[PDB]
Amino acid sequence: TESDWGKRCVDKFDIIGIIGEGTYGQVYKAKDKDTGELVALKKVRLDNEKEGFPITAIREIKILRQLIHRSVVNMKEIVTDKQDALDFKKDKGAFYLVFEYMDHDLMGLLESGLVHFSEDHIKSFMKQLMEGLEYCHKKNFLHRDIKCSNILLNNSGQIKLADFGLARLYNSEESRPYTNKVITLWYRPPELLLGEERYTPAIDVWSCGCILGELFTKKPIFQANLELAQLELISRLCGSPCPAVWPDVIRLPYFNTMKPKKQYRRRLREEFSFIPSAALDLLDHMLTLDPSKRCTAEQTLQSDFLKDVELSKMAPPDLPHWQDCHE
Amino acid sequence: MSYNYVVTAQKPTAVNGCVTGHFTSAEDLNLLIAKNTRLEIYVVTAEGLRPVKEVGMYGKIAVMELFRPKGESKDLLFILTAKYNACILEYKQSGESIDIITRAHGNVQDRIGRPSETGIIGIIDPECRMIGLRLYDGLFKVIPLDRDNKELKAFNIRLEELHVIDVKFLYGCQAPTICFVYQDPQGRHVKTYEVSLREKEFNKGPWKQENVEAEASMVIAVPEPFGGAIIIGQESITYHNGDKYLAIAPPIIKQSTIVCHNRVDPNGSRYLLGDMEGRLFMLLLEKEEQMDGTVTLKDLRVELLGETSIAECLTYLDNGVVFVGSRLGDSQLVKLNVDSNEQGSYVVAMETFTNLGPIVDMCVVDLERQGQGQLVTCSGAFKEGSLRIIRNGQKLHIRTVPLYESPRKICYQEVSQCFGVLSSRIEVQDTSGGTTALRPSASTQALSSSVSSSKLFSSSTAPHETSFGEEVEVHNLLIIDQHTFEVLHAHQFLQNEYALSLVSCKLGKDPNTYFIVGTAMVYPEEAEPKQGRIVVFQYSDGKLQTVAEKEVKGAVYSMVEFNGKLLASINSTVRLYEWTTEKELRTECNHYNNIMALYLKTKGDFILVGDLMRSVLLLAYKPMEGNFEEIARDFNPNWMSAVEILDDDNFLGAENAFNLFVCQKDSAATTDEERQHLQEVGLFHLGEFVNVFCHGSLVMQNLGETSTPTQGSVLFGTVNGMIGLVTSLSESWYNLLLDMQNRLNKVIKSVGKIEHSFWRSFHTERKTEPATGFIDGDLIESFLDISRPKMQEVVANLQYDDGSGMKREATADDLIKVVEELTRIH
Amino acid sequence: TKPCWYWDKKDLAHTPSQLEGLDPATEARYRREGARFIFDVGTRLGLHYDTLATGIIYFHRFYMFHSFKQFPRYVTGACCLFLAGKVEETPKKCKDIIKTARSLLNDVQFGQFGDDPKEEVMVLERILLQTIKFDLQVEHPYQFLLKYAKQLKGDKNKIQKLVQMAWTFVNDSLCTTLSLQWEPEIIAVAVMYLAGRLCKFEIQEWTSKPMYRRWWEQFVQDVPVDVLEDICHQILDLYSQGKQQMPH
Ligand SMILES: CC[C@H](CO)Nc1nc(NCc2ccc(-c3ccccc3)cc2)c2ncn(C(C)C)c2n1
Repeated sequence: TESDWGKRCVDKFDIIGIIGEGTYGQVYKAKDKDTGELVALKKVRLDNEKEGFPITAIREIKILRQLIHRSVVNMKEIVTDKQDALDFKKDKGAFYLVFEYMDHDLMGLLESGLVHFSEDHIKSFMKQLMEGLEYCHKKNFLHRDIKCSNILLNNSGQIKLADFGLARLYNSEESRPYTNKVITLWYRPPELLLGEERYTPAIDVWSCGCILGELFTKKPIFQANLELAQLELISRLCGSPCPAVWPDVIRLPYFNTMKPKKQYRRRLREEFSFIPSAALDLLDHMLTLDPSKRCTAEQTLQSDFLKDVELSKMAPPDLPHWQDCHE
Repeated sequence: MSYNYVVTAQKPTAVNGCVTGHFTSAEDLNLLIAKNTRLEIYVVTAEGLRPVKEVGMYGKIAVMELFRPKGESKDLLFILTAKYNACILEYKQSGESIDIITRAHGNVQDRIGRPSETGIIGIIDPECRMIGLRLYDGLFKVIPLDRDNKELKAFNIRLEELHVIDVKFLYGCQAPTICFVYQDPQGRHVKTYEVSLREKEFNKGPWKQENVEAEASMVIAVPEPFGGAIIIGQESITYHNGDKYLAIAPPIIKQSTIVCHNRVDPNGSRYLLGDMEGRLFMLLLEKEEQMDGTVTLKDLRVELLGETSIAECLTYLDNGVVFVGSRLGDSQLVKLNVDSNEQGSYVVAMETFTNLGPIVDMCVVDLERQGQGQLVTCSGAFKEGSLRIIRNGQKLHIRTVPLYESPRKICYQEVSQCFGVLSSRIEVQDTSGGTTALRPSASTQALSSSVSSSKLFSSSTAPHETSFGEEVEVHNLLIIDQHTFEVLHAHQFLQNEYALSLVSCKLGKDPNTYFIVGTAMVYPEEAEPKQGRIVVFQYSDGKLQTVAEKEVKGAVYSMVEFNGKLLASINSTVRLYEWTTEKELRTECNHYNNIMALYLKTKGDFILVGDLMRSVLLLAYKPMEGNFEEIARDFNPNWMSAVEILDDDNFLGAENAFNLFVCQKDSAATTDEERQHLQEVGLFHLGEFVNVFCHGSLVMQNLGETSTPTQGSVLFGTVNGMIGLVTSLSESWYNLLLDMQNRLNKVIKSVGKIEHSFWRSFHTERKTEPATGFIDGDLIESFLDISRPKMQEVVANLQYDDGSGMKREATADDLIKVVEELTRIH
Repeated sequence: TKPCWYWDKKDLAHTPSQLEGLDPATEARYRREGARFIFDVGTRLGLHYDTLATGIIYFHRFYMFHSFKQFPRYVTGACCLFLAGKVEETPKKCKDIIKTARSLLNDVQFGQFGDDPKEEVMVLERILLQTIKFDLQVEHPYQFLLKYAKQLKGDKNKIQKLVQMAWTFVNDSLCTTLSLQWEPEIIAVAVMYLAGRLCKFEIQEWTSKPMYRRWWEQFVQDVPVDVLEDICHQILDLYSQGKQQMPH
């Protein structure tokens, strides 16, 4: 049946080529020989055999067979290398996680400078991204690695969230200790920079706000190399962590250790004055320092900016594919 | 890691801006001409220009303006670079010693902002109270020009109008006032605001907004006798001042877009206007004085003067002599006469300044069997299109072959003693239903001619409607004699067929040498071409014969000969064709993992593929199997402009951001994943747009030249005419030259106090990285021009390593020898 | 889409183990021993109750597809616990599971791990994953015992006694093939039902429908008493066979 994963062979796919270096293996583009469908294959190597099958991949399998949303990436099956099978011990072939192929990734589209986002385009992008995050958050999962590289876009204008390798379940009642260095510094929440080991789903909201601003500037908002420098850059724009705006900031491991140069005022509305009013309010609420005062995903979907966006009009982003060749 | 060296063989030749003023002395009339990264200072004489000084800046010159604040005897110069380095400069001369003073400087970049569509705009107040900068959508930056602002500190005023087309400071206003055309969903409008340094905000401007032409392009601030502003569009010119409103819409200007303006008469009575078909107009302001004693603008008139080069900038100088600064063709001095000549023209050319123009392609060929090498370039555009033959002999000798249409690709075919050149010319839909060319050109003045009769796409049934007056491109293959550069033949391709790629080669067991062209069927409706041809021609006995055609489902962006097979890239696909004994192309194998395979290069059985957004890929032919294999890909996202193979392991690429990079196979080889990773080992901000990489050199390499430390030779052509050279170094030589750069940067004084390390840092809107693996040869070659005290300072404590001596002290005369050798590679 | 992980009791007469000549009593014994091994090993390592149960469910499912004569049970158990730890985010290093398994197993039993215990376990992970068809997410009776008990209102102490007694019945049912016969929701109800009979409690009084005598129908739709009674019978059988008695 369709459900007996792990037995079908990778012979069933014509490999087209390598599209990226993953975490637990390389990622290939391939075409199904039977249906002609295009797929992405994440290769999982258990030959490391220090901890066997990678937990990163286990998370992605465990979670993505539960999550069904148009804005969440779909795992179609798990297939295997041709096994000599003289003995199960001799077998060292790898496993492949079969996903739907997506035309582009957001980082590629922005880094190549080949995309222009209108307001109406940003609405479609953000409505889908927040709706998918809402589905995950309402199902009590945290992504914990939201970056432009992990938001995939096909030319239909459909957005899908993708790298669930760092995803874990969140218990609101019983707080659990997690890993504090979870998101890439550019998209990391301020709470985790100050060492919050018991973090909330608000970490993902922060990342998406960073993307919201970036789509309006085409440059990442907070680009730094070290955790302190980011806190300064965030503080310069969002305001310095003070107990006035973040009453429990005093309870964070590195609050006294890590301080911005000054006590900064919030200038988000000034430095982002070129953003539409409806969007600026979304950014100010999403990039709120205190995770407990930071808006939820649902609250973003019930905003003047995204509430009345209709996803029937997907409004794909503008990609030049001719006259880009010659100026 | 990899070590490479990059030098300039020909400096940028395109004029990017020109101003006139009193910069060198309060007495002389100066002409300041800006080429990319280069500033040229001239003094106006009765015969022409007297050059006085040229400086380089560590930045692309984006804004250039002269101002004279109260208290200064002479004009000061403001320059802003494309990386947002701002400075105020002064000319100072002590007898024979000429130097440029940096009076104020700083970087005005904002942490947050969206770069505007119409680019950086910089303007200065008529009272020189402030400098206005339009860098980002929705923001206006003010650098107030107070004596104390030596760091050029500035503040931003929120600007409600996000999409600004153009802005100028107006004359005759009680406060500093800006006039700007902007675009919102309701069309384009002209609006005015007053700028308050005291309040650091806008106040309501003097005259109300008016709705203007949908394609309103340029704003002119008219001098105080009239006051107000003139707005130039595609069809109309309008003057707005207070309640006064005029509009002239003469049919002559609708024919070609007007791109430049300049004031002839300081009272504002007369202006020059230029258009993209090269026409030069006079815009006349007709005065009417009232009995009150006030003078009002009565009417506007436009008069055609003649023809110049397609000009980016105009400057009137004086005595009827105008400077035509070109980016697409040669620049000029032209004289405007009061009386027309017998042809009806008031314009007569005086001098012609060479511009290698846009270099769309080029090849190196030893025409005279002199073992030297000559560079034949596809240069210029539209009526300025030309071939340029460049040889060394101390200056470069450049011959110009006018084509009067756009050259696209060039390739040399020795067997036929001629060149093949792809070209396109503009025709316009005319009342016959066909099209008519605006002027004769190479593809119409060929000795013999032919037209494709291919039936491949003739089925059609796809409607493409035509409106009178619309432009079309008509593409041709030109056969051009290598000694006379006469156009021997011209082959016109199908209607709406673009010629994109050209090779000259033998295939298979076929002894004939063919010209092969790859094309694309371009319809306005299509996002990406879905039809195309590979055409095999034979040039024989003065006629071009069509040997074979292969239909493809896309655009043949790039082709290259591959061990007797034809390697072609069709959209995402990279294909290898064999040439059968039946003289037809047969597909052997394909590689599909691309977004758009724009560029191809080969070495042996290895192929380097340049993609629109996915950087460069190393593909390989496996002859035992008859297919392709992916050796390694650069996973850093980059928008490629050109690529080249340096050696079996190092690969050179050019970015659309004016950056260079070198990739190398990791070659660790522990795991397959590392091998499939091309590591970016070289990063370098060139500052030019590279269209073509080409292996070769123009230096006389006949037996007897002393061995150079540099190994290899890649020449490259750019949009601004700049020609450069990339070569490799040994680890020892790099470290020496790199250590010497760091010493030279401490010693050499930069114009605008721009840090050299900043200038060459890899730069996109999203990233900035320090340069690596690249020696700025132009810096190294400046050691020979610095004063002796500075030379010994540079060589102090300089220890050579990894050589005959592990530690070797360096003297200045030793480096004078090394740098002089490094100047002999070009 | 998703696989079916439930069989009918009658089907257990045809496991690979049975068809290789193992009798029903022996396979049942092997299942108890393997499960209790998993339980004991993970408890020594401090593992959450869900992690123990997940391993046990993997283990029970595994021997619906393979024979106990070809896959030594304690190796399989150790492998299942190792994977369960990664699935449930309570990871343990394989060397630590082996160390604990050696502490708890005698010399004969630890013979199953062969000359290289860690290798025998790590190698099996591939077969385990393919066997359980990469369906890693598992629900257990515990979460439903609590979800349903929370909706009971009445004597705090009588309900807590019901929960603890039922919880013990859940732990005990992991030694049986009930995990393979009935969804966890049904197990949770069955154990509540059993505890109610044993403690002489009438659970309907604690529900929002106190005159709805089939109190479980508002928690689990379509469950006949036939099922709950069958489950109760199977749980108490473990107590009667052993020397142990009902907790009460
Ligand atoms: C977090 C997942 C990362 C992000 O990059 N990878 C990723 N990207 C995709 N497409 C975008 C794309 C990238 C490169 C190319 C490309 C094309 C030609 C040459 C080289 C690269 C094409 C598409 C994917 N669709 C499906 N999945 C599954 C495996 C999650 C993808 N994973």
